Amino acid sequence: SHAVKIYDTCIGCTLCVRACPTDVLEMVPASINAAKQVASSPRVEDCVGCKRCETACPTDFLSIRVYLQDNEETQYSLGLDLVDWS
Amino acid sequence: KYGDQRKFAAVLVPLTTLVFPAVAMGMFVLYSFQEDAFWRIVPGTKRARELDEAWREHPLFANSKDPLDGLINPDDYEKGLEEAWERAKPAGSTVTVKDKLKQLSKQNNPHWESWRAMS
Amino acid sequence: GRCASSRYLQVLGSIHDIECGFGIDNTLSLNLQIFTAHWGHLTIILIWVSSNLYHIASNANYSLWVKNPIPSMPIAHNIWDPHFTNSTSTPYSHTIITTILIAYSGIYNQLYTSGFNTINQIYKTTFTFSCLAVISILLAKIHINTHSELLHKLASHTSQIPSFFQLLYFLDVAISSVNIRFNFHTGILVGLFSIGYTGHLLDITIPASRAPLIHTSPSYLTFFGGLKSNTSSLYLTDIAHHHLAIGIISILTGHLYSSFRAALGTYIRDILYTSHLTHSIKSLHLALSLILASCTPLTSTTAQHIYSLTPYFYLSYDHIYSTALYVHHSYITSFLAIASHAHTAITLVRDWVAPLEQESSSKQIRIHTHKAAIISHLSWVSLWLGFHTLAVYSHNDTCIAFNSPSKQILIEASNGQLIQQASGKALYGTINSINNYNKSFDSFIHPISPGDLYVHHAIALGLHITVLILLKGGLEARGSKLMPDKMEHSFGFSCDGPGRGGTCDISAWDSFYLATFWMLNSNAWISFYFHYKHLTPRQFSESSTYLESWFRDYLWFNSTPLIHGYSTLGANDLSVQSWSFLLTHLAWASGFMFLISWRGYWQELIDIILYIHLKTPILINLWNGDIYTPLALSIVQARFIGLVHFSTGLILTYPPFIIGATS
Amino acid sequence: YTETVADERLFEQVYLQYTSEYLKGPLYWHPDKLQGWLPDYPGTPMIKEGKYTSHVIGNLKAFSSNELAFLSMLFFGVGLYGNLQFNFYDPQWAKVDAGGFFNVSYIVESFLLPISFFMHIACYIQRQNGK
Amino acid sequence: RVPGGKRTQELGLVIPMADEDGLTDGQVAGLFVIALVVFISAMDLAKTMYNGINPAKFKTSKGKGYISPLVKRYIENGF
Amino acid sequence: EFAGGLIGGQSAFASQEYNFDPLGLAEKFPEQLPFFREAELKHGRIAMLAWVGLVVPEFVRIPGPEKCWQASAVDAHSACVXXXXXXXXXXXXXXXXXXXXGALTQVFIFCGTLEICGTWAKMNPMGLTMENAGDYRLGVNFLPDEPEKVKEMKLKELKNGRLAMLAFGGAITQATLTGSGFPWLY
Ligand code: CLA
Ligand code: CLA
Ligand code: CLA
Ligand SMILES: CC(=O)O[C@H]1CC(C)(C)C(=C=C/C(C)=C/C=C/C(C)=C/C=C/C=C(C)/C=C/C=C(C)/C=C/[C@@]23O[C@]2(C)C[C@@H](O)CC3(C)C)[C@](C)(O)C1
Ligand SMILES: CC1=C(C#C/C(C)=C/C=C/C(C)=C/C=C/C=C(C)/C=C/C=C(C)/C=C/[C@@]23O[C@]2(C)C[C@@H](O)CC3(C)C)C(C)(C)C[C@H](O)C1
Ligand code: SF4
Ligand code: SF4
Repeated sequence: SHAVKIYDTCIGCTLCVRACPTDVLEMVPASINAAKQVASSPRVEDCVGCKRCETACPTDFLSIRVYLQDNEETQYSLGLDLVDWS
Repeated sequence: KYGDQRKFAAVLVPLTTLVFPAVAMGMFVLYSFQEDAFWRIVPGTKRARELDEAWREHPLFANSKDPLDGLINPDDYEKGLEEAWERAKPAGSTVTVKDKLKQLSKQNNPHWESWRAMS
Repeated sequence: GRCASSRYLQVLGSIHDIECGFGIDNTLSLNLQIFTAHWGHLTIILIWVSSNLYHIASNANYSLWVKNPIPSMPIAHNIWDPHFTNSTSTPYSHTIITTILIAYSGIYNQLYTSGFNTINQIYKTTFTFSCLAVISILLAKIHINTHSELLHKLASHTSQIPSFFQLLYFLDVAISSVNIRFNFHTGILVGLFSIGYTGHLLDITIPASRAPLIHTSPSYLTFFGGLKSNTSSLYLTDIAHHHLAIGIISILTGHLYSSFRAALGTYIRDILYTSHLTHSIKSLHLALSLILASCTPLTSTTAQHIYSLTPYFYLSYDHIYSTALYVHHSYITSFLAIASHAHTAITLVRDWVAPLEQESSSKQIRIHTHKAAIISHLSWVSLWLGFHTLAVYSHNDTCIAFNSPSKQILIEASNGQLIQQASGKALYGTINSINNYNKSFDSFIHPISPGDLYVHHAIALGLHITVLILLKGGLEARGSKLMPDKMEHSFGFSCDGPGRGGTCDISAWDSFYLATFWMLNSNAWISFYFHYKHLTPRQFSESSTYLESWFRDYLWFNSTPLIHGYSTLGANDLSVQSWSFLLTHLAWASGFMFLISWRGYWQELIDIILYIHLKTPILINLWNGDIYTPLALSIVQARFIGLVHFSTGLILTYPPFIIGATS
Repeated sequence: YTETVADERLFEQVYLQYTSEYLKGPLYWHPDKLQGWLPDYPGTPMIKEGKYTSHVIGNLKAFSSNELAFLSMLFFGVGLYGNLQFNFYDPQWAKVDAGGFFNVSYIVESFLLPISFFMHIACYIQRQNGK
Repeated sequence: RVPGGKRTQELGLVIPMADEDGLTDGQVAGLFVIALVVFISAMDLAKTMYNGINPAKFKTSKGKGYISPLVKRYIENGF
Repeated sequence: EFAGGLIGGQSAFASQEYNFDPLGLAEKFPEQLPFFREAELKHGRIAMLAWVGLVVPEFVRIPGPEKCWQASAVDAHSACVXXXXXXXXXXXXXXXXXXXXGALTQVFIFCGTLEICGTWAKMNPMGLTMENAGDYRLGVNFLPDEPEKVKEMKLKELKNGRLAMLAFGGAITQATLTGSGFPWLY
């Protein structure tokens, strides 16, 4: 599994949530921006690692950062279809 | 004759370039299916857990993984920090040093080293 | 859950990255593992030396080559391969006699110069070096046990005070101590090893090279010069005196640091703290980088001076030894040079602590403050050299294709000629003030022509670009404008995604991967320069200012004997050379697909193949793929495998050409 | 009261200012604070006040500035004399070439030139500290 | 031997071969004994490096450890 | 305190201290003062024995290797070592002499062994200080049990050693200049 971290610079775009193809991200209420909402990654075990969330993030440097961990890959982080690891 | 060393070659060359390599490949593919396979680079192996716990049992390396290890008298450090924060506390602020540090130590990263659950 | 097929590549990509080990918890374990690995590697080196000595002793003709070295050829080892013709006779054997290989290493001249005369001495030497390998392994075991015994002595260790935990940092003081290591290395391992080799020369090498003389009197220390006429090599007396001088100097220098007592010698930390350094000397990657950067000038000068001033008996009389040694050591030093930069980048990623934002105190800090200036000026000089070397070469090519050799731009190599003139005046003044003059220096100063100037500019271009790529990778390993968090990730990682413009080849490891191509190209240029000047100095001096000459009169022309090796007319003793030539071409081209074609295509291909396997009648009832799931190689693994194929092809394609052209 | 981001930043500043002073003291014990690491050796401070302390010159720390100046100039004269009388005037190469021996005095003296350079460096360092 | 390359043919360079054996079988066996010793010791070293240091030995192993008197001096001399 | 409080610096007119150190080396090198006193005592003892054995051979000469055991006290070193190969290097090609080899190198190796298991063993292993400078615990039972008696005996040893050093220098220089007998005069 990868590591998807959300930083304080988030401005509640919701673009990262919409771009995620495996429903890793979600919007949670907060009080650090005018949108009163920040992103969260409660399900990074389903994060394939496509980094579309990073493409969609418009902050100066990404408020959402995906750290690839190749020696950590699970069946969900690899998108295995022909083969089951469970 | 200049030959007569080929008596050694006719045994050694077939041996070390066919029998030994084949045995090595078979032993390697057998080793690949052990629970201990590549325990130093592959996460979540039993031997890695045992080695980490063995290190933690040593009296020198008990509090070795703690990034804050070193404070000889942590009570003195905490008291000094609390005193310094009291003189700089903004107006009627209700945050103390103790709970501030307690909540700054507790983060929410459930998916960190979750591979410590199989072996 | 379990792993996929990429586990093997992932594990083997960091199989020796002891910092990445999972059980390793402290610098004690890391340092002890590294020390034991050093012992094992020394054992491997000793076994390799004993191997060469044995094969020279058993499957070779040292006893006959020593008698008539100039026209004779040494034997590497016998050939025992059941694939050859069981009938007739191979081109590598004298009819019914066994099959042999000609040695191109140079050990024969080494042993002859060192004083070997008989096979029995070589056999005893092989036995002694195998003994030394045993000794090295036993020392590894000894040190593992001593450190484990210190660890066990921590069961009877307490300071009775909370400061007892300080002993955690001193457990590996045996390995991590620097002052003692520097003192004893520079003194013993350098100076006294040189002095012991002077003793060896005076006791054996000089006695076993001339008629019997006085009891090794101090007249054995001479100051003649170079190239003793009969053997076309340096005087053994000169070599002994050189080693004696170096030994004395390094023995005196070795008393510098505070090694065994606190009352003698200055500490390295205090030396650095009052200079333009004060780097983090506790980093193992930093030490490795700066000693690899030390073995690089040593190996490059070894390549240069084995050829320019041949130190071994009849080494210049071998047309293949001289080129093979130079090319080998040039490649070794290029690898070490790029290693130094790779480990500097790894040091910056892993083992460097930097101030907050502005404290310009560390040397790396000051370098990083203006890193953009460094990279911009390196790019400027690289662009200038490339533009003005390629353009002048193109001018010469075009004007010589147009039947106008006299329209070429030939800048006379005036600066190199001035340096050569000054050195020659100094050497001639040395020689003229001798009662035993008429000495020779072989190729210490060589004819320098406009072709030499252009090739030197090309070599400078290659070095500049290699340093540019490596230095940019090192300086931006911790963060660039494109990816301002690069020190949070590994030293090598795939990419940063297709967004933000696209981020292929963004890691510092990718900078190393790009720079290895330029290292190979610069080394190829240097080796081509040396080999072309070696084959025909006259034709190189005249027709080497236009690249078509390099293409035709060197590559196309000198490849005639190699391709003719095995054909539909018979075979030569170059058949292995031609077969390896073609095999290395195949290896070089095979790595193109690992570099050009990238993962996703192949991952889809592997999914299709896996579909087939899970669809084939018998396979599906034995193997569902859930155990060692076949997956396409990851991005970094793919780049590394393509780099390995490319490097192997480019490097190993050359020795067949060298052997075919010179022999 | 609610903890605004400015208040959190203020706590960051207070914590950092206090802890950076605390860790310098004798109560943090980090491996980077060992001898041979960043901090100076106990009794031998090298740089203070942005000036090379007297302990830099090692065993010469007790020497006076005048003594070091005299030694520096004397060693410069002797070493320069040795180098000039070995290289250009009175060459030894021809004499040693015919089986002779070097004028050992020249060889010993010529090594006093860099010694004189570092001696005058030490003289300046001593003068700065008032010794 | 069938030579290749221009220089070997145009200079007459030849590769002499000893008509004797080189090393007798006894000498090769003597070398192989020590090679086997190296091999056994190297397998043991590979095992020890693979398993690594065991810190928990002080709970089960006998003795009480030992720090050589020079190692203590090197500890307290600095770093 | 002068020179770390070492014996030897006190004047003889009493009520005064010669504390002779015009170069001030005691205050320049206080961490090597024990080594300085070790060197001073070693030089003094060697010079005492050297002066005694510079006078004695003028009367009695041990009958031995005639190559040595002959000549003036000056021509007794380079003669009793012979034309060694380079310096103190035994000729292994022709041991038993027959051309060139040493005759004192036995004294040299005995002195080396004694020195290493003497001064070197006193300083390197598990320790010399100001007070135990020349004290190798040799013949201390003969030393009287009184705080000032030991001090004055050590002072007498030191002053005899300094006198013997100066005396040996003068004696050997006069012998080289003139030859002659014990007076060492023109
Ligand atoms: C000379 C270099 C080289 C070689 C050998 C290959 C080989 C291959 N490519 Mg490839 N490729 C290359 C360069 C090369 N490529 C380059 C530069 C590119 C540009 C991007 C591509 C792009 C590319 C694509 C896009 C595709 C291929 C495909 C293929 C495969 C189809 C051919 C096949 O199965 O034959 C078999 C392979 C051989 C090498 C033939 C020789 C086999 C040897 C001689 C016999 C066995 C040796 C013997 C067992 C020795 C044992 C080993 C020893 C250790 C004991 C094959 C593995 C296609 C594929 O995989 O589809 C099936 C495919 O889709 N390639
Ligand atoms: C106004 C035009 C201009 C100017 C003044 C400079 C100035 C500079 N460039 Mg540069 N550059 C330019 C355009 C320009 N560049 C363009 C268009 C490119 C894209 C190819 C580059 C690519 C480039 C690289 C890759 C590098 C520089 C570098 C440098 C610096 C060293 C000098 C050098 O290498 O020149 C050589 C310049 C080139 C090789 C680029 C080609 C020159 C172009 C074609 C000139 C275009 C001028 C423009 C058409 C004028 C139109 C005027 C009209 C509209 C009125 C210097 C500050 C180097 C540096 O940073 O070192 C300090 C360096 O490594 N430049
Ligand atoms: C520094 C002391 C010293 C040194 C370097 C020498 C050196 C020499 N002596 Mg000499 N000698 C000495 C003291 C010394 N002597 C003393 C004190 C006496 C009076 C007994 C003599 C009486 C003497 C005679 C009669 C002759 C020499 C001769 C010689 C030469 C040949 C070596 C030999 O066999 O000596 C022999 C020396 C002795 C037998 C006396 C050894 C006494 C030693 C120094 C005392 C032991 C010191 C020991 C390490 C400390 C522990 C013991 C302690 C309790 C006393 C040589 C140049 C011979 C020669 O060729 O003369 C020209 C010769 O014929 N010596
Ligand atoms: C178990 C055991 O053993 O214990 C041991 C312990 C221990 C301590 C080792 C022992 C001892 C003591 C010993 C051995 C003491 C020996 C002392 C000697 C030989 C002193 C000689 C001094 C010579 C001088 C001053 C020369 C002075 C010469 C001078 C001033 C010459 C002056 C001239 O003007 C004169 C006279 C002539 C002129 O031409 C020039 C010169 C030469 C200068 C014991 C007793 O053994 C017991
Ligand atoms: C010659 C020879 C050899 C030799 C030799 C040897 C051993 C030579 C040795 C020479 C040696 C040992 C020479 C000592 C000199 C001591 C001096 C000058 C002391 C001056 C001391 C002075 C000037 C003191 C002055 C004072 O007292 C005054 C006036 C007032 C006092 O209040 C204070 C002071 C202290 C300041 C070989 C090489 C072995 C063999 C070769 O074949 C023959
Ligand atoms: S796209 Fe970036 S800024 Fe927008 S909500 Fe997601 S994480 Fe926050
Ligand atoms: S990397 Fe892809 S799967 Fe993972 S959180 Fe970002 S958008 Fe979702």
